[PDB]
Parts: sequence; C-alpha cells; structure tokens
Amino acid sequence: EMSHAESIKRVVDQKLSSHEGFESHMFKIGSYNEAVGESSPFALPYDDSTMALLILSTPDMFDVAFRKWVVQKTMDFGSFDEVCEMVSSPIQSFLEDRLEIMSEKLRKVEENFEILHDYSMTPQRRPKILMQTCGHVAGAAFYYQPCHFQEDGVTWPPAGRMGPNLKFIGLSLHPIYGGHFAFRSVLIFPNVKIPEFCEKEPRPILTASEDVRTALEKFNYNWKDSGFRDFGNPTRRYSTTQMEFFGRPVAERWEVLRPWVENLYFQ
Ligand code: COB
Repeated sequence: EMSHAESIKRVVDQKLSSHEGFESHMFKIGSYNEAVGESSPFALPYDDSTMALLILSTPDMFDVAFRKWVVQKTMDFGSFDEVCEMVSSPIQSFLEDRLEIMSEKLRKVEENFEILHDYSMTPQRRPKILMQTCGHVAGAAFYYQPCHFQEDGVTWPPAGRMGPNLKFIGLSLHPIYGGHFAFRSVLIFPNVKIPEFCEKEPRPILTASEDVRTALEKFNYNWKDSGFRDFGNPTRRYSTTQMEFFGRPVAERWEVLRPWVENLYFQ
C-alpha cells in the first residue's frame, strides 16, 4: 500500500540524491507490460499492480558524484595510473557502489526487491528491461519512437545508414535535461502493490514531427557530438568533460579524467 510505497521511494531518494545526480520515478509493472505487449518477450513476470521505481542519472551524477568517487579511488590505489589499471569499468563500479549503499538501507524498509540495469541482459543478449518505455510510462521522459513518425509513401528513416547490428532507435527527452541524462536502474518490489497509483503523463518536448525526425537522425548518426541532447533547449546540461567522456570508446576515456585527480589547479 501507498504509505509503504512512499517510504520505499523516500529511502531511495535519500541515498541516491537529486543533488548528486539521481532521480526516481514510480510506476506499475502493468503499465510497462501494456506498453511492450503482454505477450512480448519483454513482458515482466509480476502482477499488474506491482510497484517499480525507475532510477535515472542527471548531469551531476558524472560531474559531481562520480568525480568524488574517482578522487577517492585514486587516493586508495595510490595513483591515477593504478586506478586506470585496476578499474576497467569505472562508471559501473561507481554505480554498483552507490546502489549497494542504497540497498543496505532499503532492505530495512522492504527486504524483497529485484534490480535491473539499463545494461542487464539475458544470455541471448536481450535487454531485461526497456528503459525508454519505463521512462515514458512513468512520466519521466517522453519517448520518441521512429515507428510513431512514419508518413504515407515516405521512406523514413533511411535504410542501411548504420553499422552492423545497429538499428535506428528512438530517443527519450527529459523535461529539465533534454538528452543530458541516462536511465540507470529499475527496482521491482514484488510484495508491494499500488493499484490506486496513477503515473503522470510524460511532458511533450518536441511538438513538431520534423524536429522529432531531425533529433532522431542526430542521435543515431551523430551522437558523438551530443547535439541530440540539446533538443528541448535544456539549461541543465552535461559538462564538456562529460560529453567528451561519453563520446569516446571506453578504452580512450580514462585520460579524460586525469585532470580531476592530477591537477594542482585549473586554468
Ligand atoms: C528493443 C527495442 C530497441 N531498443 C534497444 O534494443 C535498446 C536497448 C539498450 C540496451 C538501451 C537500454 C535499455 N535497457 O533499454 C540503450 N542502448 Co544504447 C546504450 N545502445 C545499444 C546498442 C545498440 C544501439 C543501436 N543503435 O542499435 C549499443 C550498445 C551499440 C548502444 C549504443 C548507444 N546507446 C546510447 C544511448 C545514450 C542509449 N542507449 C539506450 C537506448 C539508452 C536508453 C540507455 C540509457 N542508459 O539511458 C540510451 C538513450 C537514452 C535516451 N535519452 O533515450 C549511446 C549514445 C551511448 C554512448 N554514449 O555511447 C550509443 C549510441 C546510440 C545509438 N543511437 O546508436 C542498446 C541495445 C541499448 O526497443 P523499442 O523501444 O524499439 O521496442 C519496444 C517494444 C518492445 O516490444 O514495445 C515498446 N512499445 C510498443 N508500443 C509502445 C511501446 C512503448 C511505449 C512507451 C508506447 C507508448 C507504445 C517499444 O516500442
């Protein structure tokens, strides 16, 4: 019931705070299953009224919280070069650490929960949960899907513009952050039912279909330049450092962080 659901969300929001770059949004599993299709491979095996929380990161996750974590790890390992050698997966390591701290408190409020990440997969490499769909049904961010922007006798999107095993995918836009955010995790509480809860509708960000199609092209074809993130004209944005980091392949990223821990000062 709903006081308990609110107490659960409160612990999450205490330990994964807005200031450090997290948000949470409540939704019902039934809303997700209705959207993906009740018989789709993505349908989740919980009753319709089961409580879930979507956790997303905002610009300060990287710029503030992760920066603090990298500074500390550098101190712990003794040098930046040592951290780089020993921590191949810094973003996921940071998130795992923060989620464990949260979970230690959350277990005392509701002991039974499952956690699915944006990167979680089955052994067949199917994503376990579709985050943009969660974001839309939870009202967190409007999900712009290519299949919703077709025109009769128009071939859009182009075919064969992207590399192997890549599809032309949709894009969610947040009402504060545009594309300067990411989905991170969903917590599912199988023993907590919230049938009376009504999710808010996601705010429309792009109202003209030609802007949507342009945004989707910028995302699929040009994402390294982060232009897609500025649709909706957000004022709260990823830093330059953060856009450089996520625009690079993982093997080239650590050097972007060197100044955080090796510079006496900045100028
Ligand atoms: C399965 C199908 C395709 N979608 C997917 O397969 C996406 C899954 C996944 C894991 C995302 C996380 C996740 N767990 O969701 C993530 N990627 Co990928 C890391 N990605 C990849 C994968 C392939 C990308 C590709 N182009 O094919 C890569 C690893 C290469 C990948 C790479 C990137 N990715 C990137 C990003 C940012 C994201 N990626 C996402 C999409 C996500 C959500 C991850 C995140 N964390 O937030 C990012 C986008 C956020 C946003 N603002 O929307 C990016 C830029 C990361 C980077 N900096 O390097 C980079 C390039 C993006 C690009 N456009 O190519 C993948 C696979 C994903 O979903 P679908 O929505 O089309 O179908 C679905 C269907 C299922 O039955 O029902 C639903 N439905 C039906 N009707 C209705 C609805 C739903 C609603 C709401 C309705 C109202 C009606 C809905 O239509």
